Amino acid sequence: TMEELRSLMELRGTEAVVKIKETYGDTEAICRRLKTSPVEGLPGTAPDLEKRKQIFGQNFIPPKKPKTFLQLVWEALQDVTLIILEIAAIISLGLSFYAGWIEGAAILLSVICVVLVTAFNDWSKEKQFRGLQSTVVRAGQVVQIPVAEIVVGDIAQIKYGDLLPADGLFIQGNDLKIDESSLTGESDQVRKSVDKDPMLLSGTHVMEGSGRMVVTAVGVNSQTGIIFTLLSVLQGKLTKLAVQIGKAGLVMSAITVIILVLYFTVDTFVVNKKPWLTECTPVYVQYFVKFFIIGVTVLVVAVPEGLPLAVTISLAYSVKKMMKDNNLVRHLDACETMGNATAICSDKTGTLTTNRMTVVQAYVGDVHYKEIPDPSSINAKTLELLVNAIAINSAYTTKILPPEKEGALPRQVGNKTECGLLGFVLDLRQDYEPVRSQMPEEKLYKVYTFNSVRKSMSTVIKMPDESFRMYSKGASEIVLKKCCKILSGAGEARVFRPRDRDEMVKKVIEPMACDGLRTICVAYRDFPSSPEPDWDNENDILNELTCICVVGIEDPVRPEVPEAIRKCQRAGITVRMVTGDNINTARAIAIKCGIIHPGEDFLCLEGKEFNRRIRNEKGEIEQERIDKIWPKLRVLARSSPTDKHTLVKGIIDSTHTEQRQVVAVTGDGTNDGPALKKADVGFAMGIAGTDVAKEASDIILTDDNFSSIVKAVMWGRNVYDSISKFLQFQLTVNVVAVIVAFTGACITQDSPLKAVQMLWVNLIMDTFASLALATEPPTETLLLRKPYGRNKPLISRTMMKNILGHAVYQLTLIFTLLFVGEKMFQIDSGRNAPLHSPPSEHYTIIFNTFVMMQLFNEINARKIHGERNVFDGIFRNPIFCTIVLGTFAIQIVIVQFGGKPFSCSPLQLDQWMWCIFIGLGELVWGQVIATIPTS
Amino acid sequence: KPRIVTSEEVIIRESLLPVTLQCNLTSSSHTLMYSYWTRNGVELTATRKNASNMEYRINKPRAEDSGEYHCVYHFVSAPKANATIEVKAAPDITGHKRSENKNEGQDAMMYCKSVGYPHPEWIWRKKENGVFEEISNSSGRFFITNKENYTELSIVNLQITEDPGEYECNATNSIGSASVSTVLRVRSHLAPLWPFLGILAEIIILVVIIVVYE
Ligand SMILES: Nc1ncnc2c1ncn2[C@@H]1O[C@H](COP(=O)(O)OP(=O)(O)NP(=O)(O)O)[C@@H](O)[C@H]1O
Ligand SMILES: *[C@@H]1O[C@H](CO)[C@@H](O)[C@H](O)[C@H]1NC(C)=O
Ligand SMILES: *[C@@H]1O[C@H](CO)[C@@H](O)[C@H](O)[C@H]1NC(C)=O
Ligand SMILES: *[C@@H]1O[C@H](CO)[C@@H](O)[C@H](O)[C@H]1NC(C)=O
Ligand SMILES: *[C@@H]1O[C@H](CO)[C@@H](O)[C@H](O)[C@H]1NC(C)=O
Ligand SMILES: *[C@@H]1O[C@H](CO)[C@@H](O)[C@H](O)[C@H]1NC(C)=O
Ligand SMILES: *[C@@H]1O[C@H](CO)[C@@H](O)[C@H](O)[C@H]1NC(C)=O
Ligand SMILES: [Ca+2]
Ligand SMILES: [Mg+2]
Repeated sequence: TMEELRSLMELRGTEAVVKIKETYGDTEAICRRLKTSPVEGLPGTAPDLEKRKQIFGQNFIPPKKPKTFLQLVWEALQDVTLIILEIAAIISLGLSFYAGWIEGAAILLSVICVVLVTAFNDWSKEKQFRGLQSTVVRAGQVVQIPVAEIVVGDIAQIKYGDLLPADGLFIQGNDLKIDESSLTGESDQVRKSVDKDPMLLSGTHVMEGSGRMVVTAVGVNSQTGIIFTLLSVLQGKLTKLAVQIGKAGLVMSAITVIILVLYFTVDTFVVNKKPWLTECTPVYVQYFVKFFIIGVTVLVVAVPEGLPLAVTISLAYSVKKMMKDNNLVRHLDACETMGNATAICSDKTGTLTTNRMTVVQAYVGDVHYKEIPDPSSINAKTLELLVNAIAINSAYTTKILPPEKEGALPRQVGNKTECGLLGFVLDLRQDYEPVRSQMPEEKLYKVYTFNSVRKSMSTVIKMPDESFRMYSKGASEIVLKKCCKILSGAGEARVFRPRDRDEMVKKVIEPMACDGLRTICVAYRDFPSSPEPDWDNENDILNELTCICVVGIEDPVRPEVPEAIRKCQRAGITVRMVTGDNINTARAIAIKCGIIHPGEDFLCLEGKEFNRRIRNEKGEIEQERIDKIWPKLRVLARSSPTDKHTLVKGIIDSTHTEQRQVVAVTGDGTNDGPALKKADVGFAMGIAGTDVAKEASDIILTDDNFSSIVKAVMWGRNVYDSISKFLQFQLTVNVVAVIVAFTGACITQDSPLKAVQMLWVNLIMDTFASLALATEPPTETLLLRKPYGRNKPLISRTMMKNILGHAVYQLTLIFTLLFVGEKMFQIDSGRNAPLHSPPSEHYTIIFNTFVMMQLFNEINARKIHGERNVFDGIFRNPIFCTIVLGTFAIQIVIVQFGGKPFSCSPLQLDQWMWCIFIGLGELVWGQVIATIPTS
Repeated sequence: KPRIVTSEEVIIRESLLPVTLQCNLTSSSHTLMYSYWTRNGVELTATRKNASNMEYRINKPRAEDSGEYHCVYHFVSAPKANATIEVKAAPDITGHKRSENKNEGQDAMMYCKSVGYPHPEWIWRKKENGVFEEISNSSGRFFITNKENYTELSIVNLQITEDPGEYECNATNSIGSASVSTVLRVRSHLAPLWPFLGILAEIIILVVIIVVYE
């Protein structure tokens, strides 16, 4: 049973050794019980899976999903803004019965719409997140198998950066170190080994080394599964704005009710003598009820219930539309933070370059070739040695495969520099198969592993009789100086001396580096082998080499990034490059990308200099020392994984520059965990990205292009802009509305707009402005403005100028109508109408003009930056056009066939045409107000 | 013939004093069955008793109460005796339309209903140069109908240049007179054309500003 094994491995201490030795011996003693052949593996047949997983039950089922549609509806119902609206609707509905009921339904409808929309989008987002994010190196067979299937017995091959998907006993490997903080809370690197601690845990990250594991059980019984089962500055500013608007609306409503009641009582009792006869009590309370309801409706108009809906709608729309732009977003708040991004710290390979290594230049036969040569040009006795020193030197698993799809390129699968070397050998019209096939591991015994510590890989071959043949590939500076002879001319082994190599470095190596070529060197040696050399002393066993040829590999810069970086620099964003290549190649590629221009003063210091110049007091890191480097730093070559982290920490935490900095970090690799989390937003790599760098990031780039990042920036800014324009429209409306009520209670003794009409206006403004003005598509004009500050206010200068100007026009038109409409239209005045009076067409005209002005100003409110052509891009958003036309048609039907319940009297044709004339005049006034300098 | 002695006629003024109307069946040789008050031919509610002498009291007399009252005496085997007590009061206009808006080439209708008794004589007037003149049938397009309350003035084939104005019913009676006014407006046929010419004048200058800006 898996339960016994789980309880066995739960010890998690030094006693496991004892237990394993005392009961289960070694791995193979009881591996037969698990039904698993280590060396042979498992073919992967369905009956075998069923037999070995007879009691598996199921895999790690996704979370229970407690959030249903009803649960989300209940959660969204208890919103602070909607509580006021629903409470007020309850008061209105209760107060009606004493068509008054038609008031409450309106409020209810608004609430219903909001909650439904919110719930729907939330549920939709969750489904998308489940659908988008759900071959595993733990294959079992020699061929790779998909991630989904996970079986008990599979032989995992573990590499650095693999996220362990299950639990299993260790088998074999080199210096495997794992971070178990996901389980222990301790961030120390546990070194795994058969003799001390051979267990491997799901959910833990491989930091170093490599190996194999025989999983104890597929069954998700690992400690991480057990514990997991057992388990916004803009938003704050918007909440503050909403509460201030609510307070102002409440004050205005209270004042309106007090003024109305004071007028009624003083006029009816004191100015004119009328006793409080009991028989007139109903009338005297009906008046009060009316006044109260008016006040209540004013409040529900002034309360901005469409702001949170607008925020959620814009965020959901942007997140959905980013996926079709090769950005997939995991954390929602990263969508808008990228709008303010002021720095990007990316890496050269993978992101800025296509990461395809090809050979374009060579230095062979003491001659420098700028193109791939003919096989006859190179003298004999050298090509054979070069093929031997390239094919057998390293990584027999770096096979070159034909594309065999739509005439694509022959993509490489292993170490890319060695892949470029094999490509160069193949392009010499030769083949490495006749060499690799005749040289298996048979005599391949002494191999030095490849790592950044040595930057070189070497092998010994026993084929030379009574001799050896050392091979070496190096970084042209670590290994090149170690050689002692040059295979120059017609195979002659000339003497290598410090004199001529110094001139050779400036002769060929420097131009190669300046062309953006990474320079590597190939060397060979022949040991006498009569006395067996002690090969443990790396200092001497790698010297006395003989250089064969020096070749410069390259990876072309992507065609899109030279313009993407230009757009980034135009939008106020500064981009730096962090790379492990030598400084010459890094600078050469950073000039082709456009990061650093040929004429300027930009630092290009190396990693060692960077560490030296930021540590003055012993080894302590001082922010003052960092603050003198990062402002003018563009290239960081020969870096370390900790160097990126310390640069990000120095940039983010600096208080030197006049503006706080928000940085974005592109990462890929094992040790890009802390550096990718200290940043404000992290970008993981789609295809080349390891699981450790994907579980710490905020956004994942599907196509790996740097030019995707720029799109993200644009899609961030749009979000902000969307909210802004909505705010604009909303504010204008309610300003006018409130003022009208407060001037209806003083000059006359009633508001010119009744309660149900005001609720229709509130429905339009809040719900439909949130739905229509928050789905505006983005334009390339967004990437032309410097990134916004941190304490920048929501209501910018142009927005408040638009609010004031359009409010002025609407107020003057409404007051002129209200006081002179009996004479302008010859329509009989509707002022001072007694209680329970039939509707007039003096007030229906005012209501109709108000609504038409609101619609034609909603068209205007799509431009925040003083743009004049309002209709630009209006047909790219069918929701806007649909909502505006539907509102127009509903207004027509309400005015015509919507009589006594809505307090509307039917209008003729010329009155309708005059209302439309005044609305279009609002458009023309918007044109007028745009020609005023806000400065 | 039974003899009934009735109270004198009463003129309802603005005074709040209740008014009592009395009938006395002073001479009758028949077995009386019952009696009741009637106003304008409508039997008043809860007025049927023995009531060889019958009383009716109005606690708040108004112009709406005034009318031709009767106290009908029904006998077992004799014809009913009704008599009459008239309650006079000045007339008051209770209903009219504030204004009448109509398209030219159409009909117009105005009315003035009133309450009182004796029923009034309805004459109409038209306000010209600040004083009310008499209506004139100088084209045969004016129709006046007179009833007890209802009066109705009808106009056919409205002319924009002449008809519009304010008219006034006049409701006269021996006690007094009352009057109200009605405004008649005739709308031109070319009304929906001026705003249309406005709308075009806003489009062809909203376009010009935009395309010049580009
Ligand atoms: N297969 C190889 N054998 C020997 N040396 C190699 C090999 N591949 C690369 N090198 C060299 O040794 C170092 C290996 O660095 P590598 O891991 O390729 O990253 P980098 O190119 O230095 N930086 P980056 O581009 O950001 O990944 C470099 O100096 C290479 O020039
Ligand atoms: C009232 O009663 C008297 C006494 O019986 C009788 O003579 C007279 O006819 C009655 N009148 C009615 C019933 O109307
Ligand atoms: C009229 O009838 C009433 C009620 O019975 C009586 O009091 C009064 O005396 C009568 N008057 C005459 C004149 O008969
Ligand atoms: C009573 O009869 C007379 C008969 O001349 C009639 O004029 C009168 O209207 C009648 N009263 C009622 C109330 O019908
Ligand atoms: C006006 O004259 C017409 C036509 O002779 C007639 O039908 C109508 O009744 C008259 N009206 C008045 C008020 O004289
Ligand atoms: C007018 O007189 C009629 C009878 O012809 C009557 O039914 C109606 O109630 C009276 N009053 C009004 C205001 O119409
Ligand atoms: C009705 O006649 C009376 C008495 O002169 C007057 O009060 C009223 O104004 C007259 N009506 C018209 C229409 O002139
Ligand atoms: Ca509202
Ligand atoms: Mg590296």
